[PDB]
Amino acid sequence: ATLKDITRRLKSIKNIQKITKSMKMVAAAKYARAERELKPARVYLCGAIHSSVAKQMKLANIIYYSLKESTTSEQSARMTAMDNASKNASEMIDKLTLTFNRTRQAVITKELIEIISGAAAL
Amino acid sequence: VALVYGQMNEPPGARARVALTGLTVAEYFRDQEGQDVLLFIDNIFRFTQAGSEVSALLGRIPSAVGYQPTLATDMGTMQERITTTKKGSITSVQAIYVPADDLTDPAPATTFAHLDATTVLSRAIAELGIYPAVDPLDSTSRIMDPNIVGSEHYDVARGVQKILQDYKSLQDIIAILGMDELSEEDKLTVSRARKIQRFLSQPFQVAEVFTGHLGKLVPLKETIKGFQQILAGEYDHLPEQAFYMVGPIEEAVAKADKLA
Amino acid sequence: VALVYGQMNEPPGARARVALTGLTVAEYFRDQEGQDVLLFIDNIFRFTQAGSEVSALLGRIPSAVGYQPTLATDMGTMQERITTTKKGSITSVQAIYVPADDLTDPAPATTFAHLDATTVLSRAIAELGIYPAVDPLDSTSRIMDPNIVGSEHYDVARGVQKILQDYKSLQDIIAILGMDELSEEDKLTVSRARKIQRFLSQPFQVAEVFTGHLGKLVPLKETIKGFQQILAGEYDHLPEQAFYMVGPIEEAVAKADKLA
Amino acid sequence: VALVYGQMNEPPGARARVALTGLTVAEYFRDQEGQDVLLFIDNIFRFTQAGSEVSALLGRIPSAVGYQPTLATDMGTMQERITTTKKGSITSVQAIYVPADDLTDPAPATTFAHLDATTVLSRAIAELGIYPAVDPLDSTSRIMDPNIVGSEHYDVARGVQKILQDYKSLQDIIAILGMDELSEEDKLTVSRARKIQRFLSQPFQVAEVFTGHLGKLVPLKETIKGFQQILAGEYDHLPEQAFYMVGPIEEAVAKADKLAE
Amino acid sequence: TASDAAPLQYLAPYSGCSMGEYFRDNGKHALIIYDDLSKQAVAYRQMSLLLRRPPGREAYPGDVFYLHSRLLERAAKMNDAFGGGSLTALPVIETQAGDVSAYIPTNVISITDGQIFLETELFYKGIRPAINVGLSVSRVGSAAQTRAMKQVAGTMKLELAQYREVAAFAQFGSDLDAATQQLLSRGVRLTELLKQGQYSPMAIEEQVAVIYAGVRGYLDKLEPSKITKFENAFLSHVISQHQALLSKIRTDGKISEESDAKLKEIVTNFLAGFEA
Amino acid sequence: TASDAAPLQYLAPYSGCSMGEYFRDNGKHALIIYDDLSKQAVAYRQMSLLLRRPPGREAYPGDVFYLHSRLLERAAKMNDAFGGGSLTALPVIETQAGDVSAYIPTNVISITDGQIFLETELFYKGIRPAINVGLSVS
Amino acid sequence: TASDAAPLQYLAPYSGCSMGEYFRDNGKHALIIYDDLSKQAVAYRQMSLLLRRPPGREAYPGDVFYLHSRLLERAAKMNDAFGGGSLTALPVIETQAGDVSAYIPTNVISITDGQIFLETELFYKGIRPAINVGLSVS
Repeated sequence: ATLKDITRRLKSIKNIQKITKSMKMVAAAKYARAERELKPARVYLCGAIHSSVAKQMKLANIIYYSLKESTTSEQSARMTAMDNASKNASEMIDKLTLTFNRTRQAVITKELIEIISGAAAL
Repeated sequence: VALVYGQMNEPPGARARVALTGLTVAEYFRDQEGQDVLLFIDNIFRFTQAGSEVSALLGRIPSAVGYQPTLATDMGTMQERITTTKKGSITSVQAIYVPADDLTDPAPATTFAHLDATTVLSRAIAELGIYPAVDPLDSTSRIMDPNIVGSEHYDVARGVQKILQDYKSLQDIIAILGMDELSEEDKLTVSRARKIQRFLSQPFQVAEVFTGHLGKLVPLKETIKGFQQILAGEYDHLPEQAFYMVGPIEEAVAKADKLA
Repeated sequence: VALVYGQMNEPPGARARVALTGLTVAEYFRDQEGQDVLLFIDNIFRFTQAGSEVSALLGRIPSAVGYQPTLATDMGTMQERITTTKKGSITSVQAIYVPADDLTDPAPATTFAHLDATTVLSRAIAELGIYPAVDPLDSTSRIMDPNIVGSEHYDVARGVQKILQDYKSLQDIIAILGMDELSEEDKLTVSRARKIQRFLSQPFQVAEVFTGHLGKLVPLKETIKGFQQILAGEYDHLPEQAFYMVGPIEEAVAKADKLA
Repeated sequence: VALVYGQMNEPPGARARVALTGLTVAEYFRDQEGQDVLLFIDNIFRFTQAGSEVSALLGRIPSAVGYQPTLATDMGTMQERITTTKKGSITSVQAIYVPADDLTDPAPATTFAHLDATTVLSRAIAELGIYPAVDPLDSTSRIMDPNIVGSEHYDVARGVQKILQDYKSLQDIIAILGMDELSEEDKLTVSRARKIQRFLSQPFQVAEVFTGHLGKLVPLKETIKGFQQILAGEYDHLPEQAFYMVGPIEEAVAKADKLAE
Repeated sequence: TASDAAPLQYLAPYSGCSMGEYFRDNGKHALIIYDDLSKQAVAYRQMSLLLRRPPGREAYPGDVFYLHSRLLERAAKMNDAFGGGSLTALPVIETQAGDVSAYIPTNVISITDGQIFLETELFYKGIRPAINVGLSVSRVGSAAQTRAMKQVAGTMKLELAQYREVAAFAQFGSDLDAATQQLLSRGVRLTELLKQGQYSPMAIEEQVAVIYAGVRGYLDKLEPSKITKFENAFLSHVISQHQALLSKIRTDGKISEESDAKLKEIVTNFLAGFEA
Repeated sequence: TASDAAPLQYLAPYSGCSMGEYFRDNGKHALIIYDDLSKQAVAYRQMSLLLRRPPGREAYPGDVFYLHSRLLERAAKMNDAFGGGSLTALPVIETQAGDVSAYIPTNVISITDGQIFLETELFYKGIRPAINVGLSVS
Repeated sequence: TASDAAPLQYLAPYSGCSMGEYFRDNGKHALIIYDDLSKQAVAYRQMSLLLRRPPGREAYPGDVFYLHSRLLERAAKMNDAFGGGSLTALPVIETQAGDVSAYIPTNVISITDGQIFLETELFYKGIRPAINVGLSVS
């Protein structure tokens, strides 16, 4: 580990955490809209969405149905997913900072010990 | 107040001892007049730094992170003179500077060994207009133990914080998805929390020459009752601004009156 | 068995020489009786540490990390007697304590060069509950040669490492985003890697009191095999948990039934 | 050209002085003849490493990173002679080694102040096959002034730097979160940046043994223009690879076709 | 300079300080720039170690803090009783890889009344001067701003702090509400107004006129890419045609309700002109 | 305590140990609590830096592991032929930010016969004793 | 080897070099492998500290660069005027945590005419030799 290496990840996981956090607030928004619009229609990085259909994969009246549903489920899915992604990014920003400060400290002591070692051998 | 100063131009040894000098003074109002003195060391980090400078000058090998070998004793011989003896007590408010934002840095780490509480002033809180701008969730105390403050005190406090915590949660929702999937329940935690946040602010007699308002020194009893009732639901009908910058709950009531 | 001891309670000099003493006993059986010896040492790191304890007292300028400048030569003239020869055989197993978990520490760092096979234990793995907590991509053996263990062995071995190395690089992304965004193909390495990782663990008689399971001893061909199949996709249907803490693969299938 | 040498096979002492000898030869042509001199030193770090190597035998407490306590002054009284005066002109090109690749090392660190222009090379760039491996965001010149090179020169340069910076920031993020969510506005700067990153490489005439490519020398206007156009969106159709190891922008266009199949 | 013996590099800042004190003491005002305190610290460290005094962190003597504090304290505002004269000091510290906590940067930060933090990332991103507005500080604050400036400085400080909260979202803002989408816009325009070329310092009245323009919302519909061009020309215009309003602003020291209205028209007609 | 010279803080655990040893040595059973070995370690390090002994990892002197092994080896269970008595040691070690890999914590883990790790997370979340049942061992 | 005195380990490279120059100076061709220059540096460091020469960066003598430059400059191609013989050297250096930027690693990378960097990641991945194309040069 290098303070410069650790500061890269930290720099970036700090961003990924804010992006991810922002994407959920959006995902919640659309999902609000959707649960309402969903109401009526039944009387007629998105989580494991596209795959769930993909695996098990191998009019209008119902087309608007599967659609009006597949969007509540999706905006639902993206929401929770991005909720845990920043939950993960946060455990990491807190984890990396500790590695950063252990190293930061360690680097300073290591140097001084080198100086002191050389001074003392004169 | 008596002011003791160790200015930044003074040599290591002077900025090293001035906190002891201040200590000496305070010990008098306790060991000679048995009062409850207040000691303010601003700031506790420059004490430690002065220690290292002196140490280095005396040619002693620095220890981890460059501090003095005697970091812990230099601190202990001073911190320990601050207590409640049978004659009286000295209470110290110490301004802390944390180097590199590193709470495990030897300076800060050593220092917490002695602290019984933290008063975290917050710029965010201030921005709510709330003052004193103390953070109700970040500030802490060792004596917040029912075995020490008593269950009532302890429960109210733990009541105030949770509510303040819960509201914090909702804060995200409110702004995005809008303030309404909010339950008969979720709408009450907010209301009260917002009343609480305000009830936690207060007018200082020190700022009368300026706020054109009268300072309040609320009593502990009045404090626990105040919050007790808001939690309780006794003033849910009262409006937020009734609680902004007042003393005892009674004033929250009267302000409401003048606020029709 | 002959036993020699110089434990944690002795002054440095004793700890600095007992290794030599156990060593000598072993040398007698090797050369004076052409005997096939077994030599167990716990812990050889302590000999080096002992050296670092007296070194300042001998008046030496310290080398890196405060160790003695004679660290390598001291390990050397000692490690070089722990060896098989034309007269006799010494199979030696030495436990090497790694300070602060740092394998870059002068002590452990300087010891790699003296071994033919190394079993590097990991806190990270141990914490996952995998015992023995051996790091599969960090342990090595000069016998891992096709012309010595046979290519069947040599290919399963490199097979297992390749899949764990691959899983290892996916981990960074798995860490923020989980598996969702993973390719169907990538998710199969992950499945297999997590099943290979679990199948590498095993109950020791000696650790029965802690695993809660009966110790197992798996024969080499049973190991080569069980790992082939896993690699080969013959168990992609079983759950991971089936593989955890078992001996032979046959027991992993069973555990799967019991898991139902 | 006069040559002076005190190579790596010499004792610290020789290494602590050749630069002086070299520099002394150069000062003569500057002052006693008044000519325009070109001074090449490779590598001035060696002067400072030379000193650190005998320092302890000179009985000194070490400063940080092992260096001698007189590093900066030792460097100052020397660097201050390597200079243009009213009598003559010196154009010194000094190679500066960077120990452990750390630009903050007391030596490389102490030398920045003695320069009017700096070309910082990076193993991270080199590692990608981009030669010369100059770091576009860590290289500077005292003449990068609109009042000196002109606004077309200046707006392009800064234009190129903004986009490379803009792309640097996104790098770590599309790394994990991928590229789909990015705004077409932002996936175009990823594009252009990656092409500029390449258009900045060039086959040197002294490295054909290295690149397997004929060396190209591009004139200042061919440069300014080439970048101006990439920045302008005028080549968003050609492939990145077309921009790698080429001289002038026309070779990037030709190379596109050759690559066209 | 570089080739002058350590002790002269050491002294320089004090000997320059004395020179500025002559003004301070005589009811006159003086400004002093120490460029840099980093190099002088090095000069001092060099003598300390050669005289064999004990070395502490980074090999600096135990009295390096005292070397700067005794220097930076000689700057001060006197009382009329003493002449009302002053000595302002702009000390420069060179950080490394942005390590504001290294030893010398820590001392001096700890001694001075505020810091102007410059950043490479900002610089290369186009923000020049590279001032990191969030981390820069002025303990003295408004106690030193003019009423004119405050009249504007204050809301600017605030929308910026607000942008800084949301900024990161921009680049992935696949669907932000118009509330925050608003702060991103004020954010980038206000930021473009803080940009500045070198060697062209402005008169406080010119700064408020331009700040007023974006702060009031006039450049909100303008293109970020144009604010630099707008200001330049806008300011050229009022420095040409309107020196009577600026003289007002100047004199009245604030933005009267009148001059306020005059500026509204001046910018709403200039802007119209501008996007023709 | 916090105000006694380092040498006394350094000494303290050895003295208490000798007192516990009387009981161990006489068919009796004692319990010794060293609170904390963290601070004893810094007291000993202050002594060591002041004596000028080479500072090593975390500036700790090369023999801080022995400062602790010697002490904790004395807790012990004697057999009948020696009284059947015993000494039980519950030494305390304070980690920073839950970092159980630090030099001192590791030292001490490599001496005792198990650990009881209390977690801050647990503590706030209301689980007290904040014991970490997977990590802790006997 | 490992038990030979530090000074033998230290000398060993120069010794072997000299045997290679015999061929180099006589129009013949030699190839020398210094396996490895890491352990020699340690030997040098030890010999040197025991002579009481003040330790430098990382505890090594302030002249470890010199220690290896002096040696490797000897590998060379002589002109026909000197026999046209040559000496080719393949020195080995051990990195830690694949960190090639490390001080010693770069000290030696800055003397030779290129490097072959082997990564454990590539090795485990199946790429053997684990040559890292990007980071190796000639």
